[PDB]
Amino acid sequence: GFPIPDPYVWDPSFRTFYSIIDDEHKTLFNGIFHLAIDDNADNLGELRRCTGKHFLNEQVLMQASQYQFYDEHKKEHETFIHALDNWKGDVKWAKSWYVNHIKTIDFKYKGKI
Amino acid sequence: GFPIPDPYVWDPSFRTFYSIIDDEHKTLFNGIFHLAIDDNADNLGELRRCTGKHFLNEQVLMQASQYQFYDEHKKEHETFIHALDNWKGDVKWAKSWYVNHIKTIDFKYKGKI
Amino acid sequence: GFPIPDPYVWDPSFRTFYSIIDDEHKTLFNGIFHLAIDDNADNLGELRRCTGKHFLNEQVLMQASQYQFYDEHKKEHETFIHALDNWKGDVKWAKSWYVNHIKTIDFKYKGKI
Amino acid sequence: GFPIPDPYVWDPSFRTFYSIIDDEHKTLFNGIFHLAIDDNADNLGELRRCTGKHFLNEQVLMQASQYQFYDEHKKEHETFIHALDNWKGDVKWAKSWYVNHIKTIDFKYKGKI
Amino acid sequence: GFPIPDPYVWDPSFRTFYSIIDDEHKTLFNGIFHLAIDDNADNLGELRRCTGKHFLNEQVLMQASQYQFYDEHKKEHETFIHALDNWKGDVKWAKSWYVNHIKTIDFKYKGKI
Amino acid sequence: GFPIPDPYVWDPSFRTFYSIIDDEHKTLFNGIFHLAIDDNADNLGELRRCTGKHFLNEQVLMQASQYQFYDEHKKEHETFIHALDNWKGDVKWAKSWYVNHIKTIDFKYKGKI
Amino acid sequence: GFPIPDPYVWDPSFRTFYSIIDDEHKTLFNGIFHLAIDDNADNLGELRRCTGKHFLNEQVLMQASQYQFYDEHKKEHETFIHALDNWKGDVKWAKSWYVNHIKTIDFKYKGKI
Amino acid sequence: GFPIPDPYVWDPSFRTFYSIIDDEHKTLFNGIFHLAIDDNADNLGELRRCTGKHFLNEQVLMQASQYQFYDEHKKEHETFIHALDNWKGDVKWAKSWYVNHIKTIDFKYKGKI
Repeated sequence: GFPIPDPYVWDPSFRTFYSIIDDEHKTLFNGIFHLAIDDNADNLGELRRCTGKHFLNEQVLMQASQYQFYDEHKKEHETFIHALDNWKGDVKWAKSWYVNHIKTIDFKYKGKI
Repeated sequence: GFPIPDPYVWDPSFRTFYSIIDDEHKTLFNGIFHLAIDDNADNLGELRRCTGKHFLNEQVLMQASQYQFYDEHKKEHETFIHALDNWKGDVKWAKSWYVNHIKTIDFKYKGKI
Repeated sequence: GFPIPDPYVWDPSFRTFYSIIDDEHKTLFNGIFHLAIDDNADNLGELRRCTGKHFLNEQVLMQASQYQFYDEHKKEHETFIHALDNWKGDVKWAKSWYVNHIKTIDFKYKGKI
Repeated sequence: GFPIPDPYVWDPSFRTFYSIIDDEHKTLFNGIFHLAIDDNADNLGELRRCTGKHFLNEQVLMQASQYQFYDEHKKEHETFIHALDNWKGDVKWAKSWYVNHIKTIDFKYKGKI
Repeated sequence: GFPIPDPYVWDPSFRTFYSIIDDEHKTLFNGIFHLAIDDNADNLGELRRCTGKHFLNEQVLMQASQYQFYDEHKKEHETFIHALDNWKGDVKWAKSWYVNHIKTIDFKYKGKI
Repeated sequence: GFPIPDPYVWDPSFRTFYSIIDDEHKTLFNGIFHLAIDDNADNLGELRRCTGKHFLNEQVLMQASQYQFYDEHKKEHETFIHALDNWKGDVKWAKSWYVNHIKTIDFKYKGKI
Repeated sequence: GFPIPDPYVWDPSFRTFYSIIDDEHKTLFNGIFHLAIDDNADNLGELRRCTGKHFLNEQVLMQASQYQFYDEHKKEHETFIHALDNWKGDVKWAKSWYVNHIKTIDFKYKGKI
Repeated sequence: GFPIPDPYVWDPSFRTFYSIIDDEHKTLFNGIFHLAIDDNADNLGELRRCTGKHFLNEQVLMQASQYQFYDEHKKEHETFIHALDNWKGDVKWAKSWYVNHIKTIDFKYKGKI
């Protein structure tokens, strides 16, 4: 499936064409990047802040045009957040979860919010 | 009943006298214009975006002034959005639904928000 | 009791010392003013707009500083709004209630929001 | 050549059809009303704050839609603001100036901002 | 060098892929659409406002990312505003200028703001 | 344990590194500082005000990033508001509570909001 | 001529009755409070940052109502910033200048912004 | 004098301790990272947009607290933007220019904006 970039960086293939959402995704990629390089509390903290913030803003933009698939996308966001709140050290899974998230879940909203 | 403009474009007879609201209505007539020329998913998505944003935006405006008949107006919106989330291709009903909504349901909030 | 200013205009004895709230009280006085001269549907509407609009803005600021007496003040607001939405031309009562509302319920939030 | 209201209160003939502008004009009328009754520095100060505010807000409305006649309108606003800053007590002039400004100068922007 | 739609109405070929900018164009199109049918002062001012408002909104959009060609873009806006301010009644030129502005000048900012 | 500064003035050792949050922390120190010198209604009011504002402002900063320990932090806040709303003149506890709140409860959100 | 607090903390005698502005004044008093204790670079930057933020924030408030004495006030503001930018260690002169700034110059904008 | 990351990614050592600013630096690094790999027109624009946005946001933050060294910092920003407006493909210069820009010029505004 979806190739996990390496180095774990955001590439134009992730584009939603929503400049704001795009730039936040870039910062999130950077978050996990360091996470895999040192699973520590500070990196997790930085990523955890960045994630939840971005996850809320995207839900905000979705709710603003009453996005049809808001709930499923919100359930999704809750999942990765729960994961981050009960970390087991699985960086690979986060890497693949995050990529598959933008490409199959975020992508559903392109042209709709 | 209310005449359906052909071409399905917005005209001054639809004015609510709230500029921002009148402008969003012009864009909404446009979404249904194309949705009748080619019932595709991009045109439905473009309409579903504009509609839902407008519906919410117009509801935010009603709540700012604690609009008295906000509930029936919200019921009106949920139906057309519902229709759009269960689309059958009856662009005629969509065309006549919006015209009446503006002139009968949107018109009520005139001077009241 | 509280003197019902005649003409029914806002005056300095009604200062909450909140400039934006004060400017909105002036506008609302003018609503009751015309409503007393012509009890029609538009005058009632104009008032019902500024009133509901004013009450909300005031509830927002009260909440911003977690105003201790917020519930009581909201039951008040609603009472007037219910009254406006159930008009019976009682302009004198509307004049007095508003006079007492600023002077007793509004004056409580002074220096607290 | 417009009639000076008595009492100097705002009435519907003054509507520009822009609710927030109409609300600001209602307050502005109140400030000259008290200044007329008592020309004190406090009543002036109040009117001056309200006039400096409304003139700016309104000017911002005009610059938003790149109003065609902004400069003439601004020159006007600076004229009353100037009269207020070199107040000579001519409360009769002030009343007709403001009554005319909205009825000739403000009315000109109706449907353009 | 681009074909003038008939009826003069916005279409997806006109996409800049920026939702708000795209929605505003649909409103501006409606504006010239009516100015073509009836060249009166009402229709012209409606167009002028929506034109003045959109050109500014877009210019701020370009300024927020320090667009490289904001200057040449600005001047072009001023050309059509000047035309509107000094209207000779050339509804033909108006229709092509705008269709061509969006596709040759707006398009330049695609992915840059 | 934690040293209650004398005079009760916010010092750099209370830094959360969120400038806006620290400035509000400087003003909350001021309120307590006065309430200590004179337990009166007007000093209590002042404190109750900045306090509730800061508590909400900080809760809105926490919820932005979907903070993990938002609840315990809300409970904490509610406790101190209750104290203020059921004032027993215990200015010592307040001085100790607040110093301890920042350093053990606010300090938790550093890098996380 | 105004009395310099000791400790150099803000007190209700300072209130301009603009809650937001008053709160900023508190933080500002704290900045210079510590500069008096330790003239170090950090204490000066913290202060300097606070003076720049408030001074600009307050000038935005004055411009919002076109304050009559904005130019003079801005010149006062520049005098302090300049002394902070060309610091000679005169912490005594800084304490009076600021107490005297709010008590004589800021106080002039009371009921005017 | 600072080492260039490899891969060219933002790392904790580049912290300004301003979350959003650091969140913006993280994305900028990514913009030049790809441009190094493939110097195409598209990558240049993604970087050029982000560089424009960030530079403005930051200059606005510096303007907010009236940063003493704002002027000097604005010229530095103009250097990179100018270079990006007259791109000759010198990716190595850009890698080091940015790395040094934040570590020496940005770092100067720490605790001052």
